[PDB]
Amino acid sequence: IICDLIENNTNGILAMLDEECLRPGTVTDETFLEKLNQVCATHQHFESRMSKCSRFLNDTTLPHSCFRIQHYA
Amino acid sequence: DEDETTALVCDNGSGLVKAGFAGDDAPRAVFPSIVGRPRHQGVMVGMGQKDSYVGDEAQSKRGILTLKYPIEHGIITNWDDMEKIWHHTFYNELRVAPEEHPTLLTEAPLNPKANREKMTQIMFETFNVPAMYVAIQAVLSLYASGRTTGIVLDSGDGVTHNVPIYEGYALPHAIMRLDLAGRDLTDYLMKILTERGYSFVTTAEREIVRDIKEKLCYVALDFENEMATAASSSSLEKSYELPDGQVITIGNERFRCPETLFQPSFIGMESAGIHETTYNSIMKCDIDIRKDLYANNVMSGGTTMYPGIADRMQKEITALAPSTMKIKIIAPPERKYSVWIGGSILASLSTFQQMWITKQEYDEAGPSIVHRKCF
Amino acid sequence: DEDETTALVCDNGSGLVKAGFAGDDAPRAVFPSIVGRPRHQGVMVGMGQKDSYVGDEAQSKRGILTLKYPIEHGIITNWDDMEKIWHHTFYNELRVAPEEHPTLLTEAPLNPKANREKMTQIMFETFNVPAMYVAIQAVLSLYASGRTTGIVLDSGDGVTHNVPIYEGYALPHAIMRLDLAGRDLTDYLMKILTERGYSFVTTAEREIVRDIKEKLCYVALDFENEMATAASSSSLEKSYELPDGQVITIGNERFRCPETLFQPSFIGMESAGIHETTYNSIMKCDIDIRKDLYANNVMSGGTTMYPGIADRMQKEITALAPSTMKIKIIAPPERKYSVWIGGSILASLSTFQQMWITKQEYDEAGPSIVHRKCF
Amino acid sequence: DEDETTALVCDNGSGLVKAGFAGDDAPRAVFPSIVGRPRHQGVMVGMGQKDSYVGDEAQSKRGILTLKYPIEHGIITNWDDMEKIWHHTFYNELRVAPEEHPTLLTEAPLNPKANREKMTQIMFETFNVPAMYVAIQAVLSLYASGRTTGIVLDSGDGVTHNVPIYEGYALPHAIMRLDLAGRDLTDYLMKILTERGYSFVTTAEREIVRDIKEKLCYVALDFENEMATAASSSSLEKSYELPDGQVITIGNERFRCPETLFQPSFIGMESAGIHETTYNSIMKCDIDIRKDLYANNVMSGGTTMYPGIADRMQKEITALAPSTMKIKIIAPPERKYSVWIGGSILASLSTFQQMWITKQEYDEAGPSIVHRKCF
Ligand SMILES: Nc1ncnc2c1ncn2[C@@H]1O[C@H](COP(=O)(O)OP(=O)(O)O)[C@@H](O)[C@H]1O
Ligand SMILES: Nc1ncnc2c1ncn2[C@@H]1O[C@H](COP(=O)(O)OP(=O)(O)O)[C@@H](O)[C@H]1O
Ligand SMILES: Nc1ncnc2c1ncn2[C@@H]1O[C@H](COP(=O)(O)OP(=O)(O)O)[C@@H](O)[C@H]1O
Ligand SMILES: [Mg+2]
Ligand SMILES: [Mg+2]
Ligand SMILES: [Mg+2]
Repeated sequence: IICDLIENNTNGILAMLDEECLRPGTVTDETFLEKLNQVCATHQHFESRMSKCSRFLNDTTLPHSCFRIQHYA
Repeated sequence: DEDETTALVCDNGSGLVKAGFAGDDAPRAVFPSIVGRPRHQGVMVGMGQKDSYVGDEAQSKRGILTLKYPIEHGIITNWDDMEKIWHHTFYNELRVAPEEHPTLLTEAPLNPKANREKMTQIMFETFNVPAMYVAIQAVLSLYASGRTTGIVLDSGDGVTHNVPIYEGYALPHAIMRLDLAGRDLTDYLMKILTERGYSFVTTAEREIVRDIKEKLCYVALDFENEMATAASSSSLEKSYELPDGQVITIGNERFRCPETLFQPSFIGMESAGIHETTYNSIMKCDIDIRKDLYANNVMSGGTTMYPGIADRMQKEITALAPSTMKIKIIAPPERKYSVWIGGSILASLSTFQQMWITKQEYDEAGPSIVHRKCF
Repeated sequence: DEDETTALVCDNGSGLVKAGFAGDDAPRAVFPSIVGRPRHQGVMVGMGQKDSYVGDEAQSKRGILTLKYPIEHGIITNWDDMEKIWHHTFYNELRVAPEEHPTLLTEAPLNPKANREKMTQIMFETFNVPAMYVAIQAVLSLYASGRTTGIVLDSGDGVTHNVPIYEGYALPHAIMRLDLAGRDLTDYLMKILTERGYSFVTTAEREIVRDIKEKLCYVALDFENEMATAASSSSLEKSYELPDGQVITIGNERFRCPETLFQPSFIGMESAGIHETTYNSIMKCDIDIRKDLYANNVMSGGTTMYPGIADRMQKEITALAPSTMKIKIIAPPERKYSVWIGGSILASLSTFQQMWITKQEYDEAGPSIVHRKCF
Repeated sequence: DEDETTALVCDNGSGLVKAGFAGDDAPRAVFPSIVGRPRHQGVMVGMGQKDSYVGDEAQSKRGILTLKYPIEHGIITNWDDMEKIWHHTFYNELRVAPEEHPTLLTEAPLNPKANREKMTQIMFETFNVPAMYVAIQAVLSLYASGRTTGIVLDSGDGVTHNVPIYEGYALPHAIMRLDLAGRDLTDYLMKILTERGYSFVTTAEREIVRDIKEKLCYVALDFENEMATAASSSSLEKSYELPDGQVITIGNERFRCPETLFQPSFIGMESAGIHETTYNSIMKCDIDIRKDLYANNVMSGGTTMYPGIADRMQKEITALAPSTMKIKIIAPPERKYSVWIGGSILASLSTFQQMWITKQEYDEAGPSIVHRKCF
């Protein structure tokens, strides 16, 4: 499930960052993190504060301009 | 977040959400209360377009959005949109968790009951605040005024209201509420700019007309003398560069726009005007209060940031009041935030800390608990 | 064939078929969209003469052929000939099987419905592609432009069109389509070369005049100053060697040929011109968009490869636009392929891969599926 | 000329000049408000070619002219061309001297000030009329309606506007102006006919599309039911023979063309629609007026000559209005002239004869005299 979250050609994080390096316009780190908040919200193992389905919104231990991945460690 | 659990004050009055922590002299978050939704198709793939933009971001992207104020005349009309406004208020602008901070909401007097009840319901059930308190906005303006005796008007974006208070005691039979404020002056300015030849009808163009109102309008002292002065020559005619284009040149509209606030027959509203509802709010009090009201007439809120509204106000009330009375229009430059600032002073009081409406008693009694413990 | 199943981009706009694979910076197949058929008897026995020659081979053998463009003004008019163009595109130039590659077709905005419907029908039924997507050509030019905000014109061989886009959102009420492009400039150049004394009327000689247009024509900045300059002396007069013969010497026709693109009354077309349809396409947008359009005026397609068309474009639009606006004509040297290149960038997006129109749903819905899923 | 000095009524609204004498039930001169100028060289010597053709003659000779409407969205934009329209109105169509007849001009509400001022200047200074009066057009529609109580919309060629009137008293704070009318529906019909495959871009071809709109378009009651009905079969598909050529066959465009008048997002105009600006114009009135407005909803002007617009109008407003209200859409077959006809009734009143703006007081006060004596 974890590898898929990074590997997938249509919503994986490397595919989204490959797209962000490809797609035109204003490309920052903030817009990439907002894209990860858009296309990885309904994933179980993705964890960010500004995710749309977030149960880690009131988690004060998550700084903005960051995100968590639920690795095995 | 915050280093402390200091209480929040969220003044969301009718058209400009301003919020911050208690003990501050100024709100840390000031943004317009708009929700913009796109009305055109998204043709660029993978850009990062959202479903709806809130506040200042919707003010930036307003060329491709439609702008909806979720609160009109002090009454919240779109609760899901207002939930977006509050979510953007705590989590995006303040970047704080509302579960750790008490919140101080402001309403207008003589409001609907389901406004404060459902606002209490969304504060406790959706955002899970530990304690809340909804308070009348002009009373808070008298807190930042530094007085316990005076009659107050604030004139927000949707509602103006007089609250006379004597020696700390509210006079709720003499509270005046007039639903004539800055959004109505924006619409009337759209009408008279249409009269000159500039057609603004779009909600983004409505915000342009709001910026014209904020930057170029002023209150005349004698409306017929300034009216005949503008009819005489081009002395008071001032030009404004539109966003992304040409330059307009407006004349008498500078003082015909806020004169509606003194003469509500311009927008067709049968009422007495802001000076005569102030005077009638004084005369509906007891007699031995009245001079202390005249010496402490407080004009300390929103829309009344026009140039020359204190001179017009003192002229009209001094014309209405009897002689040998000292009429003093308290109009600080701390306006447009003093309703919030007195929210900070009220939240920072030690003896106020029993008057918060917490959990457990909201959870005992339900959303009518404000009608127990708020005024 | 191809080592991967990478999607194809086949820009077949109106007069020059250019196609390749996604992820490439340049199309692998560029050939003119002509179908030549012999008009003379074959007298040599057993040579290997064909029924019709397609593209570059028809451009070589044009002395004994008649040349028919199967697509005119962006509208396909000979579907069997266009089937020969596509068959030559996939099987001869690219040498690939279309059953394994998705294809990205380009059209012009405000096109006939049966164009995209029957083009979809030939893509799925004749060539059996797994997925297709027909997209508006100037939007693709804004993909290769690297911007999500700007107004675009491409000016192909049959159609020029302005598409203004703000923050990724299309403005389809402000899309301008002008049917004045390089083939009309070729015909007008045939007329004014007939004025000088060189009579070109054959379709092969029409291609010679097209080569004169590509090699010797340029856009004047002031048409009367360059006109009186050519009337003054032989300073700008330039000579061209014809295919297989004599040398011609052309003068003011160098700038009278593309000035028709700015003044369409030369070819008798009642319209506003390319600069004034650009300006009117800006003014039909919302107001707070407009400066971002002026700073991102994109001129990134076909016919606009003339020398000095960006200076004339910025001169005319800067003359039309109000002052204190920054008018920036984005005209890269990546033109004449950037509509394809943005086709490659759009096909190479990860989130685009759900927007392909596949089988099974074309097979569910029929050829109106593009009017569901294409813009 | 005229046997009497009976006052003229010249309704020149935005796209169709109709004029006549007072006391008539119908205007004696109806012609389109176009000015056509030749764009081609005159090669036949001594024929009798003019510099510009006006009105019906320009409608006949439109194949070799360019057609310019001198008035757009109710606002006059070419004053010399509009001077040709008025000169043709009095001297050619009516064949009368304007120095002997008072004239009753019509404008739209919420118009530019220099429109009525400069229109007054051309009426008194160029044509030398003895008296004039500029009046709001929907008020005149309520004169021919036979009522002193009702809300009116006319929908001309450039502007639709609601004027609610109760017991003879105007409600000018509740006047709605929407700049969406028949010329915009003509342009949108040009776009969707371009979608089907028929490319009309010429101003003469624009008049052909206007004739298609007048002859074949109708307002659907449920847009999705008629939309799926046209998607089902060829039941509602109707054919039209073009001027001087082939036969076109149009389908859903019959009801997609005027549905823009109810859904202005089709042409990209952010507004509420004609039914919701009617309802909002009712709700911006005082409360004890409102049922009398619902029982006297007057739809009595121009563009609203579509089949089935009264049923759609009563459906949408009855859906918006509360229950137990009688919604009555007054839509006579006297439409497209009733704004003129109420001009004749207003000019034929005895007590109106002091309200004319004459000479000598225009000559005393200048062109602001309308802002003294017109509404
Ligand atoms: N400098 C100014 N001059 C005139 N009007 C102003 C000025 N600044 C703001 N306004 C008007 O006052 C409104 C802000 O009122 P405010 O009291 O902030 O509303 P709220 O009750 O939501 O706090 C704005 O909508 C604007 O129309
Ligand atoms: N160097 C050039 N200068 C002038 N005109 C050119 C030049 N190159 C191409 N053209 C014209 O532009 C046309 C091709 O335009 P293009 O954008 O490639 O259209 P397509 O949509 O078919 O891809 C050519 O057929 C020719 O008329
Ligand atoms: N039968 C009809 N069906 C649909 N539209 C019509 C019809 N008759 C006229 N129109 C539209 O109404 C316009 C004329 O409106 P009118 O009120 O005469 O304009 P004006 O305000 O200039 O007098 C025409 O441009 C036409 O588009
Ligand atoms: Mg306030
Ligand atoms: Mg192309
Ligand atoms: Mg009219």
